[PDB]
Amino acid sequence: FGIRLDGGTSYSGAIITRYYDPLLVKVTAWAPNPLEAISRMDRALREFRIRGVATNLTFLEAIIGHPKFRDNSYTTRFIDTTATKLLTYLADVTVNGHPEAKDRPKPLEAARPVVP
Amino acid sequence: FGIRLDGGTSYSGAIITRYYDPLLVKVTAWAPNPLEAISRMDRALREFRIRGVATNLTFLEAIIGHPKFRDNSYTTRFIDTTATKLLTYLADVTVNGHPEAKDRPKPLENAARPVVP
Amino acid sequence: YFVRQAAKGGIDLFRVFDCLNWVENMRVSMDAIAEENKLCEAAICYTGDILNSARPKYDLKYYTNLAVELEKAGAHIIAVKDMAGLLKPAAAKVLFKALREATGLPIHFHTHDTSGIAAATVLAAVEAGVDAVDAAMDALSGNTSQPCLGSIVEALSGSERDPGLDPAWIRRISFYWEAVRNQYAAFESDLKGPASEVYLHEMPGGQFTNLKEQARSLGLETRWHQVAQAYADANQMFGDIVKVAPSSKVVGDMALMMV
Amino acid sequence: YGNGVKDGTKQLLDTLGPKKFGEWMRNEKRVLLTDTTMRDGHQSLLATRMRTYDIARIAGTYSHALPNLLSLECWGGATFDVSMRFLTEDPWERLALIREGAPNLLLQMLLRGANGVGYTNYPDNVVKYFVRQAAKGGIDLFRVFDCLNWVENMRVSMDAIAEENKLCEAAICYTGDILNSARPKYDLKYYTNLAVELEKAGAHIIAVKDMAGLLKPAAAKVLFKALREATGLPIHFHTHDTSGIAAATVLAAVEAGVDAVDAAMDALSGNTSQPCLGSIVEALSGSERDPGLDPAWIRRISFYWEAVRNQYAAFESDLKGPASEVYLHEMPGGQFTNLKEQARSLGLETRWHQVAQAYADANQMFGDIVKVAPSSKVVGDMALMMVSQDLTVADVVSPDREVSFPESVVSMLKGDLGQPPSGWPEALQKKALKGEKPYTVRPGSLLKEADLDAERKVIEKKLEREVSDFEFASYLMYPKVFTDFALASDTYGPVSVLPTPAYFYGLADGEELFAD
Amino acid sequence: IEKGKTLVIVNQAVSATDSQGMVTVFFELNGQPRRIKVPDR
Amino acid sequence: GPISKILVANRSEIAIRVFRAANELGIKTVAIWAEEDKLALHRFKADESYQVGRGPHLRDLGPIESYLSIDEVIRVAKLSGADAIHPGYGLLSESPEFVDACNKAGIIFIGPKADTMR
Ligand SMILES: [Cl-]
Ligand SMILES: [Mg+2]
Ligand SMILES: [Zn+2]
Ligand SMILES: [Zn+2]
Repeated sequence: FGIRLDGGTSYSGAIITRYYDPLLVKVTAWAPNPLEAISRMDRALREFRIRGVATNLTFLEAIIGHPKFRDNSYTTRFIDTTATKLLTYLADVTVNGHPEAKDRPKPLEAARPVVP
Repeated sequence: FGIRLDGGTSYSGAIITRYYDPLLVKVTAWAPNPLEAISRMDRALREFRIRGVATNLTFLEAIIGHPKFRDNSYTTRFIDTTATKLLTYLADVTVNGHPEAKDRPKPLENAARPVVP
Repeated sequence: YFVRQAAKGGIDLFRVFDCLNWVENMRVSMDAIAEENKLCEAAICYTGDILNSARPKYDLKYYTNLAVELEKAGAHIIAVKDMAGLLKPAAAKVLFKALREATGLPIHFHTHDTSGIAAATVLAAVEAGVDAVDAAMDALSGNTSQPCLGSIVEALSGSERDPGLDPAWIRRISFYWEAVRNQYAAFESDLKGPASEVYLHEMPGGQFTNLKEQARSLGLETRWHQVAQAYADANQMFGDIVKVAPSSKVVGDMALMMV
Repeated sequence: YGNGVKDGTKQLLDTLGPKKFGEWMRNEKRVLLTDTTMRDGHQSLLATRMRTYDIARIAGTYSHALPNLLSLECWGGATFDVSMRFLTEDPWERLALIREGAPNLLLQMLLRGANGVGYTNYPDNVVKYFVRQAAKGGIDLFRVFDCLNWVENMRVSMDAIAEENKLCEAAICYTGDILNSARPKYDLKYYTNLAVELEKAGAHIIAVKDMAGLLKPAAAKVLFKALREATGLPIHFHTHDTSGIAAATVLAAVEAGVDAVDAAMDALSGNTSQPCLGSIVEALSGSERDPGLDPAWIRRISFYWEAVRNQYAAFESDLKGPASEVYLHEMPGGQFTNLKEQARSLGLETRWHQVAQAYADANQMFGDIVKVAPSSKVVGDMALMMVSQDLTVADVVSPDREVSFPESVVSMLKGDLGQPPSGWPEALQKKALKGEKPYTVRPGSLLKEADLDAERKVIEKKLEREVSDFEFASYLMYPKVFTDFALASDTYGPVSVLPTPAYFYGLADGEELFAD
Repeated sequence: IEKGKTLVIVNQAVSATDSQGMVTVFFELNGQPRRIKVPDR
Repeated sequence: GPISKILVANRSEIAIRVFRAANELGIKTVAIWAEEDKLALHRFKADESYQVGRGPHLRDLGPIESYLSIDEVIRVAKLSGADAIHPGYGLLSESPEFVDACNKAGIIFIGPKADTMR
């Protein structure tokens, strides 16, 4: 509800080169009132999943929650003046084994323990 | 402008399972008229590009491009009582090969297409 | 019915041949062609060696006679169909002189470069006055195909019988064909060039490769040396016959079988 | 599959000597035949990768089955360094093996005067030394050529060969079209004059080396008539079947009186190789000049090669049959293989058609030169880059275009390949050579004569054992390549003794191998 | 497809083979989405 | 006579904005692309799209300089037979040089007149 999107330049696997405006989408949030506008905008801004290339979403979510935007006390110098590790370990042991076990008895081929 | 999308499940990488209601993405069109709603819903639907699974976008445009619907002469019994060959080849052969080439030498990777002088 | 439609369709020159050279078996077609008002090139199939006294069934009188019969039957053109590329340059010197003395019809010569000396025969043939010859574009010539068009043309360039074909354009087209042919990597034979043994067995260009990839299919791959002789023998056992689709085939099946 | 060996041209040479042997060739009615299968054949089709193992084993059949053969071309050309560099094997041991297998035929090497087996230019005494060992090693017939057809650059070699009492066949390289008034530089007088000069220089035989298969049959008729009127020596004709009409030319030449001709066994003939031997013999059979070679045997041997050739699948080229473009570009047969597969390796597999046109152009820009190893290379390099840098000929010779000319071009233009009769084109060379100064004399004649005893000492100390005159000869020709082979030998024993499949691929599992 | 009249065709993706053993090829055809169903032999 | 066909002398979304406002009205679209813009969706979301910058008529022209080159614009407004050039914003949208070639070809600039640009 109340999120207009003007994008379509970006998608999974697309290439963004560096010769133009690097605008990904234009998120536009509307609200019944000016403040339900920001939380709607801040919810979209967060909800987003982009990866492969870096983003200003964490700069945008730092602009819209700062009390000077919330009540209209900004000027034109508001801005200018204010798990892999896990997949890695797995693969690492999947490939070389654990040194504390790799050369000893293995468990039977096995009831995972079940908490009562 | 004017379109809303209730998203959630559809992306690149998505896994679509036959255990549940087949709802990929719900779409809602807005216009200051009920005959621009129809083209604002026609437009978005024609813009979608979903690869991997089929959809009813052809049927979804079909109902809103239909003479009975577009002007409100319609009821609740409305629906109940209402190149390709060439892409078939291509598809078939891309999935299964041609029998005459299937188990023989392929061309160099790597080869200039013939140009008429 | 078929010759009718073929003529409707766009064929102008019909080279008509019979796989045992039997004129009786050519008339229906020759008549048909002539009724459609098109060109009837009646082919005589070449085989043996006119200059080999030791195999006299296929001597020179054999061809010139067939030339005359074929004229009588209403040929517009006579073709020598050398399907296994067996005619040799010295024989060409003789054969085309003889035929052009035996009939007043034009002579058309068609051959294969299996021996890898077909171009030689074509040039001798031309020296002897033969009226027309077949060649393939370079990109598709040599081996079991025809001799090289470009190279034959170059060789005649500026002689009294110059065919005046633009060898620049020949190259240009040939390059295109070369491109086309790369696409067909699937259907390339494993034959690497000249084989003089064509003179022992006489298997036609069409069917020398096919037979070798029959001969392996069947596990005698180490043996297309005896198959070679068997074909030659079987041929003689049949009474020494003309071997071109589909006679050739028959002989092959036998040779395979005997081995 | 007999009994002992009929005496052949080998015995004939030993009794007559080179001079009277040649007059014998001249006087013989039957055309004479050289089989090129063991050298030029696989050079042109298989990248000279054929191994001693396959080649030694067929010497005795040749010896018994085809005793009428004039010679086996079986040494020289690229085989000298290829064997060592890529096959891990001694070419002297190859030569020895064929010598003991065929004690009745002449054994023939291609020799490039100035340089012998020559990757470069050697003092006269090194060329002299080399020919001496080659005559010790088993060679009877040396076909000597010079990549510019500069007789001057062949005098050393010819004198050496003669000195050793062996056949000196001086070759004239054929290029252009003697019947094309348009290209007057390579006319008939060009060749006939050359024949006469080669005769004065002491040749026992004149060869026509048509390295790119450019002779056409109509010209073979003119040329060979002319040559035989111009010199009383016998004429030997070599050619390649790149146009797919060399067999015609050969047949034309034979009618014309030519004394000997080359051909390759059928299984390694055609394309950039020689015309087919079986089929030329069959065409001649029963004629006045009938060579008298047993076509049943030709076939048997051919079949053996065919099998042998299947082993070397990996060195087969992408060339698919007759190419009349040869008249346009003029790339020699022994350099139509390496080049278009070098052009792949460079990222120019799709644009080898363009290359050809500049290689044609280049030739003209260097001034229309004979192109045979190594002039031929130097020429490849120019088109290679006129395309890699997308340059034209006024662009190659452009004051405002920094071309980084290949070494080989730098070198030839300086003097190391010698002189074409017109000299080199000043401006290209003035720009090409970048301040470095050119010369115009015989490169041979500027070189300090090799201190053989010293140089021998260098190599002997290096292997840490004495070496044989032969092995030493190898080192003078190719120090680095020989050094390596010598050490690769010390590690691996006589791998030449291995069957080709084992040599290139070792052994499957459970597989058993007899190795002598 | 005619002397007109070019079809621009792109192969977008293919799917894992299903049950009924039918594969679905996803084409672009003059900038529009089509999908075609083929069995996998 | 109506405007049946629209060129977007622009790229990116704002092109994509216009194709839509236009499309919902039955109006046909037209795009333009650089060489380095050979992948930009808008070119595919157009009803039709021709290249700009590259080719034997140019050496080539730098990615953006081509989206600016008014040699190219016209050359493509014509080639499609399109009758109103919607410059969008940024890039070229406020130049008279762009409303003098559009007046050299007779096309309709969806904005203010030419000398309103100076
Ligand atoms: Cl070296
Ligand atoms: Mg003689
Ligand atoms: Zn045929
Ligand atoms: Zn050669």
